[PDB]
Amino acid sequence: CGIVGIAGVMPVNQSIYDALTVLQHRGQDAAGIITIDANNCFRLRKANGLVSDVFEARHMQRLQGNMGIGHVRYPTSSASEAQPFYVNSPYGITLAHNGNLTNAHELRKKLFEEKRRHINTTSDSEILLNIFASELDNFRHYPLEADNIFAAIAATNRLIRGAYACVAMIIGHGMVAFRDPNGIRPLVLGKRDIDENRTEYMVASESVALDTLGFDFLRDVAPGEAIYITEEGQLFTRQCADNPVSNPCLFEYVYFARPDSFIDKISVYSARVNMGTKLGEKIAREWEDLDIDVVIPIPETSCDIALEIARILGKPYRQGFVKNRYVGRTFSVRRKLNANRAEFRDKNVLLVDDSIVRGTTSEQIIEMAREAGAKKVYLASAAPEIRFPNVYGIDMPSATELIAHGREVDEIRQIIGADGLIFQDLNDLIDAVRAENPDIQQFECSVFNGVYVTKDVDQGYLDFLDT
Amino acid sequence: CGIVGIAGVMPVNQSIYDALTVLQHRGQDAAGIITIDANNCFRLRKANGLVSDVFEARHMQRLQGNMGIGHVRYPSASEAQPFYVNSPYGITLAHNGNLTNAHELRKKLFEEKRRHINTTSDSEILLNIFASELDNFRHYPLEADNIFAAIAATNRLIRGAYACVAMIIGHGMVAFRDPNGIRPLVLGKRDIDENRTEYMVASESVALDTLGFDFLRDVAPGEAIYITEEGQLFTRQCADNPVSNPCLFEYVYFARPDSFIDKISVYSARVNMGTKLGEKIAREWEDLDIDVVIPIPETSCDIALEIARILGKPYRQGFVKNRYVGRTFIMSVRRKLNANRAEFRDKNVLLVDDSIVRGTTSEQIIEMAREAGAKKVYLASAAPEIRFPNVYGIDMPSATELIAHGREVDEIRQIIGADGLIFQDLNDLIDAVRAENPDIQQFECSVFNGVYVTKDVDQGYLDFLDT
Amino acid sequence: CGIVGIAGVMPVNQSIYDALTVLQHRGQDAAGIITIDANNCFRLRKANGLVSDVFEARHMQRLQGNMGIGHVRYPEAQPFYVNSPYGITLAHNGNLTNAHELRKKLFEEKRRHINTTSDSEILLNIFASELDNFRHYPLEADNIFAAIAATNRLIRGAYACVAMIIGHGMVAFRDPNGIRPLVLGKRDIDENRTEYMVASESVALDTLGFDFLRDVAPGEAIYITEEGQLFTRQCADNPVSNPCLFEYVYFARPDSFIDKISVYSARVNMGTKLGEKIAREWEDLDIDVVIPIPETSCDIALEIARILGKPYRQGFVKNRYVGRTFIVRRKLNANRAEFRDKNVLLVDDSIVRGTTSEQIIEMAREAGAKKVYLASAAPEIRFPNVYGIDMPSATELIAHGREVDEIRQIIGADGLIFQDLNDLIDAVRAENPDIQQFECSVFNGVYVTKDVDQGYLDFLDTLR
Amino acid sequence: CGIVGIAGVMPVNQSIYDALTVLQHRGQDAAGIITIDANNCFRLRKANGLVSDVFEARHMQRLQGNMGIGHVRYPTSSASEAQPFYVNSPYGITLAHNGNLTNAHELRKKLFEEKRRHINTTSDSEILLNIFASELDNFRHYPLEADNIFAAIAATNRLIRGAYACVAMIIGHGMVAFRDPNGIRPLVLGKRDIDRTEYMVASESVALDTLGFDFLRDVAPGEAIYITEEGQLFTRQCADNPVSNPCLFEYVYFARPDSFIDKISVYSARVNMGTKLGEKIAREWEDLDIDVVIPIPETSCDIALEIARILGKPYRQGFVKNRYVGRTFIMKSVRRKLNANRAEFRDKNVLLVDDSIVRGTTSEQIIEMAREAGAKKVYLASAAPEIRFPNVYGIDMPSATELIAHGREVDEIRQIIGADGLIFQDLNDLIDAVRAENPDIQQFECSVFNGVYVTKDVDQGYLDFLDTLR
Ligand SMILES: CN[C@@H]1CN2[C@@H](Cc3ccc(OC)cc3)[C@@H](O)[C@H]3C[C@@]2(CC[C@@H]3OP(=O)(O)O)C1
Ligand SMILES: CN[C@@H]1CN2[C@@H](Cc3ccc(OC)cc3)[C@@H](O)[C@H]3C[C@@]2(CC[C@@H]3OP(=O)(O)O)C1
Ligand SMILES: CN[C@@H]1CN2[C@@H](Cc3ccc(OC)cc3)[C@@H](O)[C@H]3C[C@@]2(CC[C@@H]3OP(=O)(O)O)C1
Ligand SMILES: CN[C@@H]1CN2[C@@H](Cc3ccc(OC)cc3)[C@@H](O)[C@H]3C[C@@]2(CC[C@@H]3OP(=O)(O)O)C1
Repeated sequence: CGIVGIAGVMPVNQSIYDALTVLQHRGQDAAGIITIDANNCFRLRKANGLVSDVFEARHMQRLQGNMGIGHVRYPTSSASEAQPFYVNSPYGITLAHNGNLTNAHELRKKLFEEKRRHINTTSDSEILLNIFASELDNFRHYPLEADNIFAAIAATNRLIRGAYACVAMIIGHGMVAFRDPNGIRPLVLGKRDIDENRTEYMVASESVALDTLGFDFLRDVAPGEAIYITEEGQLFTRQCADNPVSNPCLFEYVYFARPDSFIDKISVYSARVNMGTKLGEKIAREWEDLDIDVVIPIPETSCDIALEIARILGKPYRQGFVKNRYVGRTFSVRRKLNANRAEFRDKNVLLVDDSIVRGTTSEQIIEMAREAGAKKVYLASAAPEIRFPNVYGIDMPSATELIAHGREVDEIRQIIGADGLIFQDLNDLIDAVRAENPDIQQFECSVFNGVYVTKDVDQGYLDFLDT
Repeated sequence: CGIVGIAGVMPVNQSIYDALTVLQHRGQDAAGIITIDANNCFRLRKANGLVSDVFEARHMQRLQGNMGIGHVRYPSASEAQPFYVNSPYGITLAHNGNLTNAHELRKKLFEEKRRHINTTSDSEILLNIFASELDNFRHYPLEADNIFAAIAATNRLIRGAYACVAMIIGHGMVAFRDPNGIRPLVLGKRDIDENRTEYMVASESVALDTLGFDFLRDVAPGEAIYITEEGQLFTRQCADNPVSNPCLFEYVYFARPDSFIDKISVYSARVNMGTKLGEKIAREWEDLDIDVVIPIPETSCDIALEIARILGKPYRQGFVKNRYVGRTFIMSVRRKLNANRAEFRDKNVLLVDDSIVRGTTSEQIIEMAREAGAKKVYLASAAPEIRFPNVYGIDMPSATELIAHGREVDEIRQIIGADGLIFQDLNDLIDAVRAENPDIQQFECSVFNGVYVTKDVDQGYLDFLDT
Repeated sequence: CGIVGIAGVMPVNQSIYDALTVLQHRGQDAAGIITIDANNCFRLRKANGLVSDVFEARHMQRLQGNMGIGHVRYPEAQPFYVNSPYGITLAHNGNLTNAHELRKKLFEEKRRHINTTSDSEILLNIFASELDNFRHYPLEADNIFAAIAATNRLIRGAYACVAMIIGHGMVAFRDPNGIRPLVLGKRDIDENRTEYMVASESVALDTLGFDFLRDVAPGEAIYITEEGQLFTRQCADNPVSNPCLFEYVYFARPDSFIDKISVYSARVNMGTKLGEKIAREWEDLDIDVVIPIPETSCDIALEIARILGKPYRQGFVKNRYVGRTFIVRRKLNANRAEFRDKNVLLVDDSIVRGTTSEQIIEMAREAGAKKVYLASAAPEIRFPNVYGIDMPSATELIAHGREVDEIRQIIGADGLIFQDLNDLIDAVRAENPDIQQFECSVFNGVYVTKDVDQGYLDFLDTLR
Repeated sequence: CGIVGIAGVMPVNQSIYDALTVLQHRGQDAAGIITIDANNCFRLRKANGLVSDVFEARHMQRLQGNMGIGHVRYPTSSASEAQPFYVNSPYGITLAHNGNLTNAHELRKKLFEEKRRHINTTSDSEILLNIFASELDNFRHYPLEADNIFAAIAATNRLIRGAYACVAMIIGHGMVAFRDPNGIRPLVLGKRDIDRTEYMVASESVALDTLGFDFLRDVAPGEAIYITEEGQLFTRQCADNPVSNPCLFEYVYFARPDSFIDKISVYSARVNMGTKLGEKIAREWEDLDIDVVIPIPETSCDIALEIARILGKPYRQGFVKNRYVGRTFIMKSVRRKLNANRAEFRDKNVLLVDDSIVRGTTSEQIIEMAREAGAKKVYLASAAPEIRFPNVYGIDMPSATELIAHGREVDEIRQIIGADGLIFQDLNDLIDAVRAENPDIQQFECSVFNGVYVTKDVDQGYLDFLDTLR
């Protein structure tokens, strides 16, 4: 998913709309925008579909105010309620959330038993809003001070487990934003000076959101850190986690994040290029005695990666596939992709793709290369084998739907009908990313090695999540 | 506005939809339905427009549950009912009427409970006052006595008129009525089979008939109803000094004729209105010559028929109301009514309308009769002069827009351009209605005499309302 | 179905919209409007649904022009149009009984394709085909009337039409039997500018402030040029006035004047006739109250109560709002105080399938009524209508093949009585005795158009 | 715009939907499909918006038949102003068109004055449909023979002027398709053998690929195609002096890279464009020092890669295209479609490569985006030559009064867009770049560059215009 919040001095409805559009790649199932008008009342608009579908003219006019947050959903269901969520007591709080709680079932029971707070959905973003809400509910003075809010967030970080990048608003106070104690989910802080007296603030899941609005990049929101921006335009920061550490989602760099984004001081584009350098060198070694004629990227994530791989192997780079800018319904990847036949005929081709989950896409893309007249079809995956399920925001097939589960490269290869299959090495992937910011010692790579940094996941929770 | 709530053992989504459709006359501006599904979670759908527009197939599929409440609003671009709060327990409420101390109540909710009110609707205020009272208990689940206690404390807090219906998660449906019994609310039951019994409440009895529910009785003034999730019915008075002062205007116009409010058939009442207006015309207009009595559809159709009987004159359909009415694009009573030319030609006509508020409609209708070739046009209002604003759930123009305000009958006659004008006496009206149930000794007729039963209506508020 | 055409000096999009609303009772299935702008082009908007739902603000801005026509269809929509010759659009209320023959001729003789099943597109093309035979420009009034006269010789059945021709003006005509209603109205702005309009009922004329001129005579045609000139002419051989009798019974508006016959006054007379018959044939009948079934039979049952000397009371209340059902009680509600322990006389305007009556009678007993009797304002309906009236098949008609008692027994009534055909006729004829013979095929099975009987004769030849 | 026509033995609604989608790049303003059902009747669905928006499930179920045509239109009112159009007489004819008629006015008059046929829209597609119809109206037999139809198209070609690639259907006959005498607008023919042979035609070969049709050839300039309801194929030359003058801008920008237009791979052509441009920069920009070559997504991506290869400089993605753009609500910057990767500009002499310059608006903003990103000197290379003239052969572009390269020389344009350096592709180099993939193409349609219009009526009307000045 993708979130965004703006504490401005002027109407921010169009701004959030534009910000979400550059973040539309993080979720396309639903979208939402909530603002605070001149009467300290929430204006909400949220539904299913793309941002351009959800927000029509009449909706934007209703979304008055200089402060507001937005959210775009990556499914998990789809027919369920979308974010941001809202509660009237205390004060009136709204919250958008990117990530996943691992003890949501435990928290839902506490909120009812200990607070008589009802949770109407299966979204753990509503659970998060209420956990944060019940803690704010313990104060009885007004207005709240920054320390009360930071105390509430600190108390929330003790109760909840998992990964979360959050942004929220409180009526008559301002905007808050915080990151989990592991820095798994991305979150950046921005700034924009209108004049010497007025400065706007915004947070977003990616820096591209900051860029497209003309917001000056400040920095990443630190792990376990919380931001608070009063409606007077004042910035308060505070460490609200006990033992914070930078374990950024590695797969953000591999695929999900935008290439022109900078996450934890790491250029997504550069790191992604470095992935090609690693994978290219590995291919030069492991496939030394194989004859390859051309490197053909599977658009669009693997384009710059495949280019570097070609640079290493000294082979030519060629646009063998074309992705259609638009796609239609069927009231079958050959509707997204089309093979430039002249680039496959009587050639040994190396296809480069970002990853392999189920193996369905890969099998078909290989068929297309052969139907185009390719002698041999070799495939390379920019990311290592994906054998374990993510529980930090990335939703994926059950561990059994994964083709790499209980299988090895040669078996996975034979199923997808490739002459050769080669995965990126997890350590090479780490080095490729670490090269841009060595301060980062360990990433979050559960989908690869099955090691969860939160330390609270068993087969029991995994079995549960399936149902 | 119109309200409905059904506590049954079957999908009530369709039954509430049908219930609101027979109540659609009570409000066309907005509609809402909320239910409690098998997982004890609220399913909500509410928007602007008519019931037929608001609820499409996909919405009905969502509204699962064996218990729910409905609402149809009479005004406008604001948020509609029913409203919902997730804490405590999870409550929802639909309300018909008005709170005269809503501003006071909104302050208390904020300063004392930190509960934010996001809407100008006092139905959200009434929802939060109630929720805040249920908040004082610390056990679970609640007993019938606790719910009744909270409703009692509510009545001691809120002023004005109100008929409500609500749902508390894991408890059941509750419904109550203001101490003065101003706003309509009836209780009904249906025996599906010997083992289980369904219950429902609604604004008028026609909703009970439509669904096939047996009419039990009117909800007593200040009384509260509580149907558990197990179908157990609880009843208890929650006001200190209950009185039956039903809205007189429900009888004059707003309620359907086949409805029985407080043991009074609206139809039988409106006949008696014609009986006493005809008798009044017989004496005070004895010398005048009229050739025919013509009703202005459709409330006065049976009233004018009675007036015709008493006068011994012919009753003829002179006006026809267009069953379909369209828009007037920005790119007037004639688009709703049409004169049967033959019925007016060379005749002294007596027009019978249900009321006179602004006086605009009356003027145009008289002019239509003139264009239709009428020598003289006399207008008889089935209701007394309207001089004072209603603060109990009836939307009307400011006291200044009322033509009968600060004027006398003949002054009104000249402006609307009639040769003769006569109103029914307020005491004739009361007798006409009381003759169906002599038990009721007093009515809510502040729009006629300016006597406010709650007594808590002072100047300033009356002048504040014009905002 | 209902049609309207306006030839004015000012924008008519709103006017046609308002006219269609008061005619909305003639069709709720679909609606369409087409106008001609200053560039002499057709602006069209048509789709399924009510008039209020079909035309939104964005459509009305497209419907520019001082002339145009509208249509509401009783369950592709109208109007249709063709580009050659000149550009012709047409809306039609009625039905063609030789549509298959006409469709065959248009293809073999003129190479004109028909893409829909609507005989409005057929009628439009027959008319357009005739206009194609002229090569001079502009066409004159005589040319157009000849084209309409030629059409009347080819087509068969009942029809009230309104049409427009690019760069010429509006035309409207009526079938040789005057079965489907069509009226003409005017409206003076100044002495040199006069607007004209035509419609299915006079209520459309009244609602717009147009002066009623006269019924369009059977077989007659109307023509209004762009310059606002009126031409009339008889375009049929041996025209006759055989207006639809059922228009007066139900379909038409009570405040409409069809062929100089007030629909309202007509429906009163029917009650007078039906009330007098009950006094004679049901002299032993013991009823406590006369109850109408909303909304057509209200002023009929009122008259029936007068003739019987019994009281009249609103026993049923129809819901003003339609309610969809997902995957009669919905529209009618019984005032259970007017039935309780009473012998009631229910008055409905007609019985077709017998479904509505049966359930309504059950609703009467449910309300505690002792005996439920049923009077029908219209005679037994035993035959199909092929003249532009949507009714279920003859196989679904309950009165067909069954007698009065058997009918009464299927709907479960203690008493069933029908209006007599001749009594009904006199009721309507009393308003305008110049009308000798009505079109009432649904009742007696007599079809006035001569084309229909020969069709039977050729049907018999196939049975050999 | 884009067109497609399928003549098969199975339902073609989905097939045309899939075809229009891969041609969606040729026009996004409106779309329309029309088929002939079992009853030999026309089923039509057309309205404004993308293909995916115009065609919902309820519209797809009504589009029954085994033969039909589709259309996508670029931005021009009503839904009846979209294609295809349709006339009920004679026979029943529908037609979809990609191009532009240079004598639409005189054709509107002849149709009215001579045939009494009314034109209701501003689309000359409706004009083209009525011209072809009135010619078919001269015959008095049935059914028409393939020879009769071809004769009608021939007479049509002698009447109309301009550029066009059409596909049409005639009730009870089959699918017709033809191309203008100059072969300006593209059109390709394909087949599919299910056991019976299906046939389709489309603007680009990619439509054939995505549906699994085998590629046969380009429809020849002035040639016509006729496919009957029974699946018989006819071809005929209906132009008197047919010549191949393919639209040069198809290869530059508008055509899909994986399409083969007139035996020329669009992708190979653009690579060659990068070659010719890179070589020109190495010649005329000896001294100037750059640190990186940055393409402006997405057309110039592979072109910039080649230019960088030639220049021996690095290729880096300085700009990223927003794949989702939204509405800007009243109550238009290029930042909505483009974002800068700040790290790739900072303290560098960048060479930007855009496919073209029309108004100079986009270029100016993109140059500033580079400047604020940290770039020292920003150079701009255009894959296409100066655009100095309006296109009247079916290409949609701003009014000729907005063309920055008109009456202005390169250095004037450079300081208006605020570039440190500006360079255009030479038309001769560009022509050699495309003609290298198919030397038998001698002359292109590049009127937007040289102001040379291959159709004589244009140059003739120009002199008639000059006469009005006196
Ligand atoms: C060109 N880029 C595409 C996007 N790719 C991935 C992206 C992805 C999303 C979530 C995730 O979390 C675990 C991991 C990866 C998948 O959507 C698809 C397709 C594709 C590659 C492998 C998969 O196809 P599959 O192998 O399951 O059939 C190609
Ligand atoms: C045919 N029935 C209509 C309903 N009537 C009333 C109904 C009404 C609403 C609120 C109320 O509380 C004060 C009292 C009455 C008004 O809607 C209209 C029209 C009408 C009568 C007098 C008024 O017209 P106005 O005098 O303001 O121009 C006719
Ligand atoms: C009071 N409003 C309705 C008037 N009625 C008629 C009107 C009608 C329609 C078509 C027609 O063509 C021959 C003749 C008459 C029918 O719509 C329905 C319902 C109704 C009564 C008898 C019929 O129901 P049915 O007998 O088929 O069950 C009630
Ligand atoms: C990166 N892809 C776009 C392709 N471009 C062209 C495409 C084009 C359209 C019509 C035409 O008439 C023959 C020639 C070319 C123009 O749309 C725009 C924008 C752009 C580049 C130069 C122009 O910008 P302008 O200077 O007009 O503002 C960027």
